[PDB]
Amino acid sequence: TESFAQLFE
Amino acid sequence: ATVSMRDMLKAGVHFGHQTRYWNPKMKPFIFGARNKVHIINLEKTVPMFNEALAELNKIASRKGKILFVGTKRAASEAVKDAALSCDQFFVNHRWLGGMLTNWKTVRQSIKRLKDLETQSQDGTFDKLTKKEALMRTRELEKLENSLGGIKDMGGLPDALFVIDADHEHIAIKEANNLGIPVFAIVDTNSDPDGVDFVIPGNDDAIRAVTLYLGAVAATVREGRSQDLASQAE
Amino acid sequence: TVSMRDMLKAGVHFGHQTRYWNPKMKPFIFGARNKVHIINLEKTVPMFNEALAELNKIASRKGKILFVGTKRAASEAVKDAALSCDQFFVNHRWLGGMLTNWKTVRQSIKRLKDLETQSQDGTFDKLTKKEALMRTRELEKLENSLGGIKDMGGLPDALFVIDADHEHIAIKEANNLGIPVFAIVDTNSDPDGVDFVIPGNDDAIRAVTLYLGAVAATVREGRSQDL
Ligand SMILES: [Zn+2]
Repeated sequence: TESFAQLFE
Repeated sequence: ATVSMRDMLKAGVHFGHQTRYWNPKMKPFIFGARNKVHIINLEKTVPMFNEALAELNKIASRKGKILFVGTKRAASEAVKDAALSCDQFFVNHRWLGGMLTNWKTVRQSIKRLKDLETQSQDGTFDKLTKKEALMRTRELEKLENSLGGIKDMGGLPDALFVIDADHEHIAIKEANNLGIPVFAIVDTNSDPDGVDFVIPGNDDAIRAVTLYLGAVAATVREGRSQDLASQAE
Repeated sequence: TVSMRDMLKAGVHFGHQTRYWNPKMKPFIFGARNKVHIINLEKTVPMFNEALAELNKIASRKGKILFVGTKRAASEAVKDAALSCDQFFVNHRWLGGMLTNWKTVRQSIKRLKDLETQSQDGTFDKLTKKEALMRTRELEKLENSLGGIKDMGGLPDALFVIDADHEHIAIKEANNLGIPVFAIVDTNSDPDGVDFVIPGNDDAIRAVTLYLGAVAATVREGRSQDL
C-alpha cells in the first residue's frame, strides 16, 4: 500500500 | 471486517482537533500537524480497530450482550439504526446518569415504562381527562427518549461500545467498576486509559462514524451467523 | 420466476433440526451446520421453476387446484392466497376420505349448502327452540374445514401442500386416484408420492407466504392466457 506521507501529500 | 486503510483516509478519520484541546496521552497515535491540527496515525489505528472487531465477534458468538451509546444528535440517529438492524440495544443522548449500578432502580423504571405503553392502548380510551391524557403522553415521551432502546435488555449487558469516550467519561467509569468490557472511538482529546480496546478514530463528520458503526454491526452479524447457521445456499 | 435473493431473505433454506430428518432427502440438503440442516437452495429454484411451469400448464385447461395447509400458522395464510386465484383451499384437518370417499363428502356438502341458505335467509330464526343454535353451530363446524371446496371441485387435477408429513393423509388419497401433488417438503418429511417436489422450509411464516405468492401468481396467469 502507498505510504501515508505520500497519500496525505 | 478489514476496512481498507484508504477508505477511512477519505472518510475523515485523519482530522482531529487542534492542540488547544489535545489529550497529551494520545501521543502514540500521532503523525504530525496539518494546519496545527493533529493527524491521527492511521497505520497505528487500523490493527486495533480490526482486532476489536474480532473481539466483539467472538463476544456475539458467546451471546454476550452488546451496547452502544448515543452522542451528538446525528450520532444518536446513526447508532439507533445500526443497533435495531441487528440487536445489542442502544442508548440515545443522556445515558440516564448511573444506569449501571442503579440498574436495579432503573429496572423498576423500565417496568413502569412498559406498563404505561401497555396501558397507553387501554387507559387512554377509558377515564380519559383533558388533564390526565397529557400527563401520560408527555411522561412516556421523556422516558422513551433515553430509556427506550434499553428497556428490552431485561438484565445486565456484557459489553459496551461508546463513541468519542470523552463526551461519556461517566459511562466508562461505571463500566470499569463492574468488569464489563468496553470499546471507544477515542479522539485526540479523550482519556483512553479506562478503555480495554482503544479505537483511535474521530467522532466527527458522522461519515467516518457511520463507518465504525457499519463495521461493528457486520461483526455482530457474524456472531448471529454462528448463532443461526453458516453461509450457504 | 422466483430468485435466490427472494428465498434467501425469507429463510426457505432453513431446515429442521439434525435429529429429525429423513435420510431420503439428503440430495436436497446441502451442509448441516449448528445441529440444523441447511437446504441447498441452488437445487430448490430449478425444481420450483419447473413446478410453476406445470401449474401454468394446468390452469390452461381450467383445471381445479386445491391448496392444503392444516398448520395453524400458515392456515390463515393459505386462505388469503386461494382467494386471489379463486382456487380451492382447506386450512383445517384434511378430513379422511376427502377425495377417495367422494360420495359421502359430496352428500355432506349438499347438506351444508342447504343449511347455509336456510339460516342465511332466516328460516332458522323463527324456529329457535335451541334447534336454531344447533344448525348455526353445525354450519360453523362444517365451514371450518369443508369450507373452501363447497363449490364442487370433484377430483381436482393437483394438490399443493405446505408440509409433506403432517398432511400425509392427503398425499396418499391423491396417489390412489393418480392426481398429481406438489409439496414444500422440508428435511423431516418423506420425499414419497410428492411427484414434482420442492425442498422448502414449511414452518416460517415468511417462507410460506413466498411460496403462496408465486403459486397463486402463475395460476391466475395461466387462466388469463387461455382467456
Ligand atoms: Zn472530535
